[PDB]
Amino acid sequence: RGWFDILDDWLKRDRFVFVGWSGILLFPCAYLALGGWLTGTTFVTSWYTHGLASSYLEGCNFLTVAVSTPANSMGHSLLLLWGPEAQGDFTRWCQLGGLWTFIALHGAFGLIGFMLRQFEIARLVGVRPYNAIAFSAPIAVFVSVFLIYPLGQSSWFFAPSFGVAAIFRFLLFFQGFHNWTLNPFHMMGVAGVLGGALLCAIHGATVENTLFQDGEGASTFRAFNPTQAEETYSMVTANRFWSQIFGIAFSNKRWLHFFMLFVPVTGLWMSAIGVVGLALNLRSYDFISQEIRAAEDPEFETFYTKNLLLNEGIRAWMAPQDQPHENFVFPEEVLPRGNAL
Amino acid sequence: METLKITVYIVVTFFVLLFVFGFLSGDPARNPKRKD
Amino acid sequence: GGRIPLWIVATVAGMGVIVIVGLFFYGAYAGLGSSL
Amino acid sequence: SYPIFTVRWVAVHTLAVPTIFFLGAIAAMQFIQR
Amino acid sequence: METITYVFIFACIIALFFFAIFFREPPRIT
Amino acid sequence: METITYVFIFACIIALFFFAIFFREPPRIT
Amino acid sequence: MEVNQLGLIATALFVLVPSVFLIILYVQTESQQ
Amino acid sequence: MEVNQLGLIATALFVLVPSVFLIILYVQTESQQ
Amino acid sequence: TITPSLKGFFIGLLSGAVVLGLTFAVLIAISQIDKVQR
Amino acid sequence: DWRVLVVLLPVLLAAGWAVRNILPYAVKQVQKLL
Amino acid sequence: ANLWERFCNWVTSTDNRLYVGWFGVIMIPTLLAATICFVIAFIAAPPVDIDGIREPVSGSLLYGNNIITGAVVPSSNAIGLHFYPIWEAASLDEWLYNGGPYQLIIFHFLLGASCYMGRQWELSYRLGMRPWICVAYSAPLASAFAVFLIYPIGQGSFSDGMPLGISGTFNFMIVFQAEHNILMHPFHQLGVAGVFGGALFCAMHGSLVTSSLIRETTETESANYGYKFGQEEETYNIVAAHGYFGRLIFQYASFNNSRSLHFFLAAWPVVGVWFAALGISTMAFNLNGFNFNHSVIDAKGNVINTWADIINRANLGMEVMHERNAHNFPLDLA
Amino acid sequence: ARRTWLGDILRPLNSEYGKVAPGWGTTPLMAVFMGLFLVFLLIILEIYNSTLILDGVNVSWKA
Amino acid sequence: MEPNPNRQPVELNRTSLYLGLLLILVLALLFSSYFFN
Amino acid sequence: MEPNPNRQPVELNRTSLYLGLLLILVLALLFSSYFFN
Amino acid sequence: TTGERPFSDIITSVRYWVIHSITIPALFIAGWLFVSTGLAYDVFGTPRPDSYYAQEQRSIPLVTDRFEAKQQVETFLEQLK
Ligand code: CLA
Ligand code: CLA
Ligand SMILES: CC(C)=CCC/C(C)=C/CC/C(C)=C/CC/C(C)=C/CC/C(C)=C/CC/C(C)=C/CC/C(C)=C/CC/C(C)=C/CC/C(C)=C/CC1=CC(=O)C(C)=C(C)C1=O
Ligand SMILES: CC(C)=CCC/C(C)=C/CC/C(C)=C/CC/C(C)=C/CC/C(C)=C/CC/C(C)=C/CC/C(C)=C/CC/C(C)=C/CC/C(C)=C/CC1=CC(=O)C(C)=C(C)C1=O
Ligand SMILES: CCCCCCCCCCCCCCCC(=O)OC[C@H](COP(=O)(O)OC[C@@H](O)CO)OC(=O)CCCCCCCCCCCCCCC
Ligand SMILES: CC1=C(/C=C/C(C)=C/C=C/C(C)=C/C=C/C=C(C)/C=C/C=C(C)/C=C/C2=C(C)CCCC2(C)C)C(C)(C)CCC1
Ligand SMILES: CCCCCCCCCCCCO[C@@H]1O[C@H](CO)[C@@H](O[C@H]2O[C@H](CO)[C@@H](O)[C@H](O)[C@H]2O)[C@H](O)[C@H]1O
Ligand SMILES: CCCCCCCCCCCCO[C@@H]1O[C@H](CO)[C@@H](O[C@H]2O[C@H](CO)[C@@H](O)[C@H](O)[C@H]2O)[C@H](O)[C@H]1O
Ligand SMILES: CCCCCCCCCCCCO[C@@H]1O[C@H](CO)[C@@H](O[C@H]2O[C@H](CO)[C@@H](O)[C@H](O)[C@H]2O)[C@H](O)[C@H]1O
Ligand code: OEX
Ligand SMILES: [Cl-]
Ligand SMILES: [Cl-]
Ligand SMILES: [Fe+2]
Ligand SMILES: [Mg+2]
Repeated sequence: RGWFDILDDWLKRDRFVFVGWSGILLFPCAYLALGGWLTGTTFVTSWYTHGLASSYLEGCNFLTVAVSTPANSMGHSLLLLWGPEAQGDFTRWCQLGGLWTFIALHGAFGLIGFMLRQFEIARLVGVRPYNAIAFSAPIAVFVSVFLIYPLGQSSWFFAPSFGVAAIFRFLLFFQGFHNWTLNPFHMMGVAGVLGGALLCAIHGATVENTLFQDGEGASTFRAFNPTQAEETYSMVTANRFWSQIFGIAFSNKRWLHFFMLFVPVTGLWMSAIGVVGLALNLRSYDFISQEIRAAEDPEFETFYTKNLLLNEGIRAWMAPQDQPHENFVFPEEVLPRGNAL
Repeated sequence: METLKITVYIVVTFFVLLFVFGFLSGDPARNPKRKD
Repeated sequence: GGRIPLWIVATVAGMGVIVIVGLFFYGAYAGLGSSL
Repeated sequence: SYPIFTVRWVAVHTLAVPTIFFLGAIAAMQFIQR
Repeated sequence: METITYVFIFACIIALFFFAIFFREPPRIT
Repeated sequence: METITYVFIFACIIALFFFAIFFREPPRIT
Repeated sequence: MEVNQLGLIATALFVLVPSVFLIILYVQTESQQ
Repeated sequence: MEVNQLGLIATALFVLVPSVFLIILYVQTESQQ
Repeated sequence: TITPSLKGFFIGLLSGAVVLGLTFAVLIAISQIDKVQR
Repeated sequence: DWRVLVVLLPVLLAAGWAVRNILPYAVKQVQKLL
Repeated sequence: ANLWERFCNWVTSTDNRLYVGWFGVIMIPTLLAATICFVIAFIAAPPVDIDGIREPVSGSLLYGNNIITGAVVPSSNAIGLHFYPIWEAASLDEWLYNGGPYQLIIFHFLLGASCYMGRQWELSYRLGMRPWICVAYSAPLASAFAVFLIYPIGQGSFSDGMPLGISGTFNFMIVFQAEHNILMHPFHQLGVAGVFGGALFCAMHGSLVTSSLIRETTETESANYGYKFGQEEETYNIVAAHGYFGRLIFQYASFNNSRSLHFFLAAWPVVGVWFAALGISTMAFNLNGFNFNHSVIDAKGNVINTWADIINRANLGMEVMHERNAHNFPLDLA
Repeated sequence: ARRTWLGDILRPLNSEYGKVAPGWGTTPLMAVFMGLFLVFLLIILEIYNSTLILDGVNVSWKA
Repeated sequence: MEPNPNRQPVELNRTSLYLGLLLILVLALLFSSYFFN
Repeated sequence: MEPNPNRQPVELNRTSLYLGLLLILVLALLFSSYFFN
Repeated sequence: TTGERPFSDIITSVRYWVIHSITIPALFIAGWLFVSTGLAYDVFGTPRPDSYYAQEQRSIPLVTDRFEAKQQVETFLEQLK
């Protein structure tokens, strides 16, 4: 019972918001990430890094505000406030996009603090640490998208800017430049997300519709008691319903709930790997056999060749303003267009 | 083409008739509790 | 302890939220960001 | 009988104090003209 | 060979559906 | 690929010799 | 179509290798007492 | 050398298909009581 | 020599140590004052 | 810059007013903990 | 018992391995028709003049496509919303050129999938269950109606419905963003919060239950063997799971009622996907996402770009390139 | 178990399983080295990053 | 030589066979287009 | 339904595994040149 | 149940609202003045509606040099007068 054990006593007190040792990392890093985002979206411009207004103070709404990435000439600079770019000037640091790296780094260490908190509480309450393990998927996504992706690219400029429309641009950029929908790792991510949402909806509806009558109310929530040993719904009835509707059904509740962990976690991990490839421009952009055939046969058309024409439109129309460090002047006659439009 | 049209119409009518007459065949009573 | 009833608190707090968000939607049509 | 300043008090005020400051700032922004 | 491959895998999936539904390990109440 | 194939099969045969000699089912007097 | 010359064997082994791994493990499970 | 384009998969399946058939049968024999 | 970014490094190192040192001194002090009842 | 006084003027006059109403009860919480 | 009573007893029989039922007597032939025509058309259909401009798009595997690029192509723009069964065509060759299979597949599928919803009510009625699983399935079913039927009706053509293929799906998405700015529509954003939230809550509920499983097994066995099918005791400790999750966030953010928990698991993805379906279905009548193009203006009048203007630049590139031979006049009005 | 010539030589090197030093031991020394290692990693990170620029250290292929 | 006591029997139930074969075949259905390119 | 009584366990001893794998691999070593041609 | 006072008890008490009917409007008015006095532009460097461009400038003042970026912004700001 030295000073360490006395400090360990206080950090793990049963209070309203648990602290723990992880709370030393989680709480300041998460609050600065959140507070940095709310600060930038309320007050900070993107005029010098992107040529964009991006705060409420400039006139943007909630959908259009962002803490935008630094200028492409920053490279992968950490953009520390005391670093050689800002040199301690907070105002210049904000104008250089120093808030973006502030949010991304405090957010990264905050996420590390959150998984440590999951591990710490699970160890203290005596449960298995599967919630910490499932949280590795959001960590893999944040690390691949906001860190590994721009680190493979020219600068932090091409990471997502922390904002709603800014994120939508990032989606459209990945379509037009990376053809990211064609990527099988993204497709595995889509199956994990939509499968997990299916599993969320299907499991919740099945439980709620195979409930045992454990009370007289027509509003059935009161008939559950948190200390009951018994199942509140009929696994046998649920199993027979789905076996006859759909052909298969869960018969093991433990496997069912593991599969609910597995599906969206595996999906997000799969999507992270595809983005790691896109950090190097290792895209699933084309199918070579279709390109050889289309180049020699001008009647050969698929939805895939149609999507590449859309991709070429996206690149030529968006690049001069989306990449204003390149100083793209595309004269109007060079622009790919269809007839009339 | 006319012969296909008459076949498909006959087939569709047959299955719609089974659905309608089937749900008219005392459907509320076909349940495990109140078989009234 | 319990001097102002909580339904009064919730109603006034819920109305001030409406007023402030309502001002935000008003500001979408006036001044900066309104396109005029 | 209960205390007044806890960790929960700090956690509440680190969010609520800047939030009310920001809402006042954003309300003022609705009256700026170009 | 490509078309054969894609149809083959598809046919194996559909066969797997048949065995997974009609030759499943029967859920047993115990 | 041809040379790889022929060497692969050869190496699998030589591996099989190893298991057939040193990991044989032991002949037991009974 | 001018497809990858190794694509057929890459697909065939991608199926057959882990499929037979599961078949081995399943059948030896059923033969247990 | 300009070899048969199907020769590699023909060889790979000629090995792997009856080899795994024997591996399945052997391993389920060992797992018997 | 000590370049400006080397001075910036020492400022960033010291500022971090101050933030770590003040926090741990506050957390230790509160822990010693409000102990557990065993 | 005169404006840093103006922005902090209601923040100051709120804290000192809140700590005026809470000082008879903030001392009693400090006393039983001490 | 006459033959009709014997037949009705079989149709609604709870002892059939797959439940037939009265919705099933419609679901079974329509889905079989839609499936069979889909597999055939995906493998072997000739190219389809989807845009009505004598420019046929190859959808099938035999005509060049792979699994990703293949599609059953939507019917010709010259057809519009006209009903095009096989017997309307002068030949099967004409039916295939004009995208006949697409109309056959989607009409049979939407009829069958509607009956799949009714079949879900029907069996729950026969099994004595509560009836609202079919309400949860109404969320994906409405989405299917949105992309295959409601969006063609508003735009005036089945040529604008979602193609039955992976790359054709992506083509539908990109063109939809170009014309409707769906990302800036709050019903799609609510839809995203539904599926992201659904995936989060799936992983959350899965991990929390797995984290609190009661020890019934040794180290050398799967923990799933600790649960027996039809056992009466619950297989995890919900009080321990609430004790964890109520300390991860705070106590009142965590469910201690499993019925309230599982209703929230049903309600969050379903309502969000309902809103996503109403996103597509109301963008069908061209009430589009939020337009903030040139919303921020300086003191002189210079447009100050935002991220919304950058989205618009991407949307313009999709707009000018899509169906690059199909437009003769300067507005894309449908 | 099988005694071997090499096994008997290596025996003292696998004899003190579970042997610990009392209490905190050399933990405060270890934390000092971890702190120095963390600072070392930050130095080499910021040199490579161009955040820390030193005289005579041109972080480029030109060298 | 005496048997190794650390040995354990291995299992894979039928549902796990069906799940794995579903996973392998669907992954092959997904990736085969990219393997052919 | 009652089990089928005609069912019998199947065996393949290790020597039969080695013999069969020898036969398959040598047949492949022989025929592969002709498969490649 | 962790010892702190319940939130329903606090926000319904008169002493909470005696304190907070001053503190809550004071923080709101302080935020209002942070914008209305113009301090938010000076602290954050955000352009006012008349200071995005010079009067005949059509070009965006994009930062193009990493280590002279602080000087480029300052130069861009001196170009506005
Ligand atoms: C757990 C809390 C925590 C963590 C992990 C971080 C982490 C970070 N902060 Mg944040 N920060 C925090 C709390 C935290 N912060 C708090 C509470 C505030 C408000 C005061 C801030 C305000 C802040 C600002 C304004 C900035 C950061 C920045 C950073 C990043 C760089 C920091 C650095 O390089 O210093 C290095 C210091 C250390 C690694 C400490 C070393 C300790 C060793 C082991 C002991 C040796 C020290 C030695 C004795 C010192 C002697 C000096 C002498 C030699 C001259 C890093 C991600 C920067 C950033 O976000 O970039 C964009 C930045 O600009 N922080
Ligand atoms: C069918 C539609 C569909 C679906 C279901 C998905 C699904 C996905 N997309 Mg894809 N996308 C699609 C279509 C779709 N996409 C299309 C058509 C395109 C255009 C090509 C894209 C372009 C695209 C891009 C560019 C990216 C994705 C990514 C993803 C993955 C995101 C996972 C995630 O939740 O990150 C959300 C973020 C996290 C999980 C990180 C951690 C977040 C922390 C934990 C949040 C903390 C919040 C904090 C407490 C406070 C918040 C305060 C609040 C007020 C803001 C997921 C697999 C991403 C990806 O692949 O990542 C690897 C990605 O970068 N998509
Ligand atoms: C030649 C021809 C015709 C070609 C075919 C054409 C064509 C286009 C083919 C499609 C190709 C295709 C399928 C590609 C998609 C491939 C794809 C993207 C792969 C994803 C692979 C991958 C590993 C992804 C990682 C993420 C992941 C693991 C996802 C899995 C998602 C998944 C399967 C979710 C489960 C969905 C599902 C329907 C489950 C229902 C479960 C069910 C029975 C619940 C019922 C139930 C609920 C209860 O609550 C209780 C209590 C009980 C008891 C109960 O029972
Ligand atoms: C260096 C320095 C200064 C250090 C000092 C650090 C220090 C010690 C400080 C302590 C003081 C303190 C705490 C400071 C505060 C700082 C501060 C305010 C930090 C900001 C942190 C921040 C960003 C906030 C966190 C945001 C957050 C996580 C909130 C979201 C909450 C949340 C999602 C709530 C809704 C929950 C919801 C209903 C989802 C349900 C999910 C779900 C379906 C689960 C399934 C499920 C649920 C169950 O329930 C049970 C049962 C089971 C079975 C089950 O399936
Ligand atoms: C009650 C069960 C209902 C099921 C709950 C599941 C859905 C819950 C919805 C989400 C929460 C909604 C609000 C609850 C609504 C509700 O049920 O209220 C009840 C709850 C407690 O009420 P009282 O405090 O009156 O009751 C205390 C009891 O002891 C009564 O004596 O209120 C709150 O917790 C207020 C929330 C303020 C939040 C302060 C947070 C401080 C910051 C903490 C953030 C840090 C943690 C982050 C870790 C990284
Ligand atoms: C960055 C930085 C920092 C920090 C700061 C911070 C931390 C801040 C915070 C801040 C904050 C913390 C703020 C707040 C804000 C708030 C707000 C802005 C709010 C709003 C709200 C609203 C608007 C609401 C709405 C809604 C929702 C959401 C849902 C439901 C419905 C309703 C409508 C109600 C420092 C200095 C350290 C350093 C340098 C840098
Ligand atoms: C769309 C074309 C038809 C339009 C129909 C509009 C008029 C509807 C009245 C037609 C007759 C319906 O009348 C219905 O017929 C069936 C068929 O035998 C009767 O007979 C039924 O008896 C019981 C009902 O409990 C069932 O178990 C049994 O299988 C069935 O034979 C129903 O008891 C009677 O209610
Ligand atoms: C690419 C090529 C792939 C080819 C695939 C090869 C398929 C080979 C199928 C072999 C199947 C053997 O089938 C399996 O036989 C064993 C015994 O042999 C049976 O096992 C049965 O007998 C054994 C021994 O008496 C008992 O221990 C066991 O409890 C009992 O079930 C299994 O119940 C049956 O499932
Ligand atoms: C192309 C891919 C090919 C991949 C090849 C896959 C190799 C897989 C090897 C699996 C080997 C399993 O190995 C086999 O395990 C079983 C149980 O599992 C053991 O079986 C043992 O336990 C069982 C069950 O308790 C007893 O009935 C049996 O008498 C005993 O020997 C066998 O003695 C061992 O030989
Ligand atoms: O078809 Mn299919 O996409 Ca509906 O917009 Mn008009 O048209 Mn065409 O153009 Mn844009
Ligand atoms: Cl197109
Ligand atoms: Cl036109
Ligand atoms: Fe559950
Ligand atoms: Mg305005």
